[PDB]
Amino acid sequence: NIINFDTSLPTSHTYLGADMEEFHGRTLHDDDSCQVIPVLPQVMMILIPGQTLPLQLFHPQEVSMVRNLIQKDRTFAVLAYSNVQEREAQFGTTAEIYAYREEQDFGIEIVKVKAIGRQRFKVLELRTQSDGIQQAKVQILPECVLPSTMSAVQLESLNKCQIFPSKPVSREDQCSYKWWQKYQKRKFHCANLTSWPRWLYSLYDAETLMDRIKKQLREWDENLKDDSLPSNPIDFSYRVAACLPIDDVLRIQLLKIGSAIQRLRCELDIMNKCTSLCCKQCQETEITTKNEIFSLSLCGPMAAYVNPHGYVHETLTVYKACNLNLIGRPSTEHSWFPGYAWTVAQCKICASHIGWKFTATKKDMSPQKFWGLTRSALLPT
Amino acid sequence: PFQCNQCGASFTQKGNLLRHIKLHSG
Amino acid sequence: MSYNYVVTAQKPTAVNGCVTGHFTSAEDLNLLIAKNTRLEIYVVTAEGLRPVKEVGMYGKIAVMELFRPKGESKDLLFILTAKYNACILEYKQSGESIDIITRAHGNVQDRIGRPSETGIIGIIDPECRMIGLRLYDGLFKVIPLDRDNKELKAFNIRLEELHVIDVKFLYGCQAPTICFVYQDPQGRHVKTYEVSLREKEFNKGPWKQENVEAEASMVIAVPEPFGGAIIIGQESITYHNGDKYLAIAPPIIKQSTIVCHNRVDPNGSRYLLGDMEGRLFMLLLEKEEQMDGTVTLKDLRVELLGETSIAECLTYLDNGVVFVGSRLGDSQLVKLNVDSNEQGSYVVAMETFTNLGPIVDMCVVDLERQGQGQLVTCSGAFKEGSLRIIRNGIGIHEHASIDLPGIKGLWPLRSDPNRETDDTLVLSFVGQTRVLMLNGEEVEETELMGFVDDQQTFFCGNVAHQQLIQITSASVRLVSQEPKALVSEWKEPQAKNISVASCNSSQVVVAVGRALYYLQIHPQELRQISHTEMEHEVACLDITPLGDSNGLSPLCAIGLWTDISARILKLPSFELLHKEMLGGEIIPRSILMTTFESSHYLLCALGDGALFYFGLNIETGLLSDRKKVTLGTQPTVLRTFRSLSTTNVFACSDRPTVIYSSNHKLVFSNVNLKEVNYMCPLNSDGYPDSLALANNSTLTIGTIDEIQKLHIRTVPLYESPRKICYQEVSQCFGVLSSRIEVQDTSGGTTALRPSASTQALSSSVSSSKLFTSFGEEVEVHNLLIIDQHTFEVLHAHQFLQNEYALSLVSCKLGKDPNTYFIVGTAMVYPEEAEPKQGRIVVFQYSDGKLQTVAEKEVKGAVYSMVEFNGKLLASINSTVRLYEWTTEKELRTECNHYNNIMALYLKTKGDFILVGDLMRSVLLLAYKPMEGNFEEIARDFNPNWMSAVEILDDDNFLGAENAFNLFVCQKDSAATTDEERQHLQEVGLFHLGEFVNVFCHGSLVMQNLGETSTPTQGSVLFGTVNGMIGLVTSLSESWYNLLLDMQNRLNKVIKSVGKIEHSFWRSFHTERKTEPATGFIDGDLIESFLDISRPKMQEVVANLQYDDGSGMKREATADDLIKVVEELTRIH
Ligand SMILES: N#Cc1ccc(N2CCN(Cc3ccc(COc4cccc5c4CN([C@H]4CCC(=O)NC4=O)C5=O)cc3)CC2)c(F)c1
Ligand SMILES: [Zn+2]
Ligand SMILES: [Zn+2]
Repeated sequence: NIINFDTSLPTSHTYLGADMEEFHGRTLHDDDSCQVIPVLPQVMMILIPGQTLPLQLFHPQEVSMVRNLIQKDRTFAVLAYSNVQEREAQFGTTAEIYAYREEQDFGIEIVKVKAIGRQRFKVLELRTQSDGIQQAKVQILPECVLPSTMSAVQLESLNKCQIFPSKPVSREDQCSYKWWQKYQKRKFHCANLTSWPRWLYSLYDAETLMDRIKKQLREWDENLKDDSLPSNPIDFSYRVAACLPIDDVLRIQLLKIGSAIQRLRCELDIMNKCTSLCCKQCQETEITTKNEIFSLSLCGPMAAYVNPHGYVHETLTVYKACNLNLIGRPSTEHSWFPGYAWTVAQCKICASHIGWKFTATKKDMSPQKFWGLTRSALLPT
Repeated sequence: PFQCNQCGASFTQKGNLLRHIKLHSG
Repeated sequence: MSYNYVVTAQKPTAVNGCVTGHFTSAEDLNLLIAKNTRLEIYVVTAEGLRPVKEVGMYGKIAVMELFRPKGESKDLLFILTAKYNACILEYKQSGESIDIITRAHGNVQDRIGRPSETGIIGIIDPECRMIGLRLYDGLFKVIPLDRDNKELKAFNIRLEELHVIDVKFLYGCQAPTICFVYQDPQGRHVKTYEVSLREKEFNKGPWKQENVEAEASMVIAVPEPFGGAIIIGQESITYHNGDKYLAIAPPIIKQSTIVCHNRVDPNGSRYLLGDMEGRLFMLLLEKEEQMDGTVTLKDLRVELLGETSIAECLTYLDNGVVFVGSRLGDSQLVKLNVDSNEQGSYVVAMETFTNLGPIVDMCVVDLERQGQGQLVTCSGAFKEGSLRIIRNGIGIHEHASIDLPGIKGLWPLRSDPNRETDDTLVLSFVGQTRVLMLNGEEVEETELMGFVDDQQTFFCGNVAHQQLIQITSASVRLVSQEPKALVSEWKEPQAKNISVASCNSSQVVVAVGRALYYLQIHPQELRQISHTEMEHEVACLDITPLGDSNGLSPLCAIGLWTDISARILKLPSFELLHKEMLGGEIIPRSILMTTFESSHYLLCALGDGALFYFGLNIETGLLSDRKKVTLGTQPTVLRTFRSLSTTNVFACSDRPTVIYSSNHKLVFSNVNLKEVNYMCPLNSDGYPDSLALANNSTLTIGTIDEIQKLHIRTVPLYESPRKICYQEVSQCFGVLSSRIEVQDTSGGTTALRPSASTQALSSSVSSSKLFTSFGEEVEVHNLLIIDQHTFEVLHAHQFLQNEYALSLVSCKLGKDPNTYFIVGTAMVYPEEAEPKQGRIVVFQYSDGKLQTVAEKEVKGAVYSMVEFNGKLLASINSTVRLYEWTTEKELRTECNHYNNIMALYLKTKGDFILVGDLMRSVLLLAYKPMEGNFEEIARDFNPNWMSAVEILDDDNFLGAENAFNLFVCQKDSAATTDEERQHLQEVGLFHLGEFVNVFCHGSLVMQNLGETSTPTQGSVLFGTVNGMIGLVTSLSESWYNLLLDMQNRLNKVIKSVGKIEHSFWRSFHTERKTEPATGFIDGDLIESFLDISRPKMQEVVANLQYDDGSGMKREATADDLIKVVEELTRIH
């Protein structure tokens, strides 16, 4: 079920435009400190560091705020929305601008900006400015890194037996179930000094957890070896958390976790314990079960795209989707996928908008076999 | 020009567009 | 708000490094051993190892190498601490005092850097030009070795190779040359660099990089005339020299990989090798080739010597003796005899040094004496596994019991000349002296003819010339053995009363009133030679001959009741050779002179229960050596019982003790008895080698255990023991253990050696149905029932194949009066990653057999189990479950709790439950009995590695975490804010320096009400990987403040080896952050307050304000401090 498509245009966000003022990322923070950052309202999105955000700006005061941010530290703060409305926020992330284009178009200003997350934080207070853009008191959250669990109890003499030869070949049977067995046998050999077996220590190994997650991802859809998957557990965990089909509360729980190992364990538990989905306002459907969650993009099954009216929707690309009805013609105006034509998909029961049917425009592609859902109404069970 | 914004649904009249808008509401 | 006090009850024993060289003197050959925080210095003698110095440092020794720079008479010692504390030490002694001075010291850590994953490497130039250190990946640290480098300043050299396996300096090089083996994506290569100092960069190596075996690990440098380096891998040992290159692949080294090595010859012609499973090789080099004077290597023969302990480190002592140091088993001394070959083994074990590490689990039991507990640990791994039983003091094994209503004194007697066996014990009361006769175990009383039946005898001892001298209260009336008639009787001419009696084998120096007359024991006569009078009342008399002669005492010191002073005077005279006035107020109780192992001493026991140790000079006079220890709380009578081929002294008092010398310093033991007032050695025929201890209530005879403060008994199992628990109703221990069984080429598994699980009395195999390649090794987990008396494995239950026994509990449940063994296991398969199913199995040991009353299958891995008010509280995967035991002998679920953490650790204190995981995510529960559901009282999540937990109290929680630290959490239910009642405040930090595996409640001292109790509350022990036993007990706020002030004052006085600050070491250390210790009092530092001199003891205390119960007392004294620290030392 493979189609000759270049999985770089959905990430490139070519639907907005091409003549974009490319900006290089050179922002950071002093780690675990108090800061003040302006917040752009009217955004309902839990954002993870490394996740791409496409934004459309309409109100003049928001345009002024983003322009001042550009002539400043070009980082705003995406707030974390819980179930309770009215800015019931306790966490958030900092988004960095790398993508600025104004274009007053019909004489407005419509700043089109694309940003990604860089750091996490917690809001201490939400100060409201009379201008219309609230600047909140921000405490930057450090990202903890932990050493190997065998470093403390390791035997000094058998430390030379700790550099294993590089992994043999790739994606080959018995090149993993034996190499990893030997790796566990030789790495956590000092577990005999403690009260816990080797497999328990491998349950907390950063490398082993990433290997398990990679196996599960390949079970979902074929990933091209090291298909842009970072070797660092930090970025790997962040990417996995970004691509998982989970609701807002699960995303904020993954965001508050401060250690990569705990994040990887939580993600592996989530995708080994959640199989059935549903849509809000029904709580009665199971459209698009896990075993068919494809990924027709570099970033993964889930990504962020924006309509021509500022509204941002995160979509889930799946192979098949039943229990749906169609309204409207297969338009090709502002489809986020250049080689596809979009159609409005309505829920067959609650008639609350979930999904978009897609059709064919070319030859070497999948004709009318495509679906992109939304997190507007999508929860796991 | 009758077209929804929360969704993207397109219409040739206004009654169904308003029905869609109020269905989005709530 | 924690106020905890932590102290060490047993120092670490595992060896992590050892060297030899001329450290103490240029002529002596020393063996230096690093245990952990301790450095041990020996002298290699013909007999064996002679201890010289025992010194502990403020860190964990990671690098320890002896080097002798040009212009130095004896070798120096470089030590690197795991906190990157570098120092150079020089041994120095001045007559009798020994001090390890620090020539240079410093800290070599970097501001930013990821520590290397292959560990710390410390190497030294053979020409002593610099020290190479590999502390971080991609950086090589160089310490130039100059006389001006007192701060140990180092510079970094960028190593383009990130992964470096092993590096060592080469011999016979014009410039300092390192030759390291490193890793690439293309494989493993050996490279060599020419380290430069002026340019501060590397250079071109002597020879080119060579591709080596894909698993080459270790490098050894071959001294001249060979040169080059030998690269030892897992399959082939190769010799590289550039132009020269040889390589063999011996088949004897393919079973296990070599991890350690040692050079036996100064020219490097032979080498020693040791591997993981503990056998010893011998790499031999042939220097046959000789072209024009130069000699080059020709062959690389490899031979097998035998089998030793699992060697952490080797070192070849002189004359065929090899010290095989171990870190997970007993250290050893072996002999490389060449012509013996008893069975194909060239090694014969000479010595064996006790090693308690690692400790995996422990239980405090009262095995022998009620009230005083004992420690039984799970020590060792693989073939070195065993059990160690630890008890404090020297116990007394009673063999008789008699009723003595307050006997005022017991003295030996032999009413049979030429019999060599005592027959009657001369027991003297306040009014009568009855000589009880017991040929065997009789309770008869045969009165002596020469002894007055109605008299409080002061002395009854055998005299020469077949006579018995009995200095009774009335007078010194002698007696005879055969005729049973009083040959002589020295009545008082002035009708005075005999107050103090002290007679030797031939001399008798007694005092009546204020006058003391020295009367010799003439043959069948009582003739004196001198007389004198004392200014004050003679409180006690001590006239004992010293070593040799044994016929006349050169000196006779006495105690004055009204003066409280001791003056040395000769027996035939009265002049005071030397004067001493130790103590005061209360009159001395008993004066004694000691001669422990060619060390003449004189001990004075005051009436307040304190003993003042002091040396003596054989010729004339004596030193002072002013030091007093409160060895009890009542007046004590000091006697001498040899019983060891050494003098020894029994200090019978409210707290009995034995004063003993280990090497040359006297030490104090403890006798595990309630209270012994009077005692005497008795080598009776019916009771041989005994010690008649007559207490204040009854008389008994027993034997001394040993002359050691701590006694460790080893029970070898030849397999790894995992968990241990005690069942008193059956008087047996339950031990989980595992042996390695290798799959042979027959479809089964074969054991490597006989084990305690395959050499048991009876056995059983788990039989239930609730549910690769040849040479692979798998673990077989067994449950062993061990007898509490003979420590023989009574049973060996074998679990299901591929089943891992995780936890073990011995408890009774519900209304069933039987006690059970409950084991929770996990079925682990290599294909899967997280266990899916596991078992909870209940055993019962009755009638010498193990049965299985009930098994319960669970969907998870039962990591821990505890007993919860007669119910079972199991931890299945990431849930905690409460189980109810019915009358149907089956478990039923009673309550669950779904967490997001793996409940590895479970505790219970009343209705509280402490839950933790390996990520230090502590969580507190509470069982609501009226409603039967757990409630989360509070939470505390902080990403770290947690090793153990414990409940200090209902509001305090102790734990051990990453980088060998300790911490204490505490809940505050009194807070009125809800977001804080669900938060655990961290109120304590500490850097223990050890990796704790287990926490246990109890203590090794005898528990008594004591009325006043102790300043400390509770008692928690712990055992670590290095094999050390600690103790932590809570404190009061005032005591905590006073001890913190004391600790701050001691650090300004105590100078530590390496000049490492105590505040820096105890600070809570982590790879990302560091913060000072709070809420913990260092017990070792406070205990070291008694070992300092009087001037320093005065410098420590100036403004403590010790007085708390009213009063300030700005002086706060210094002997007041002794009383406080003595009580703190008495608790372990
Ligand atoms: N003040 C002021 C002011 C000034 C300027 C304004 N503008 C008016 C003119 N606009 C141009 C225009 C309108 C309409 C379209 C059609 O596309 C639409 C429309 C509506 C919703 C959605 C889509 C597509 N779509 C999804 C489908 C799935 C997918 O794959 N991708 C998507 O985008 C939607 O959900 C394209 C361009 C732009 C400027 C203004 F509105 C206010
Ligand atoms: Zn629906
Ligand atoms: Zn809509």
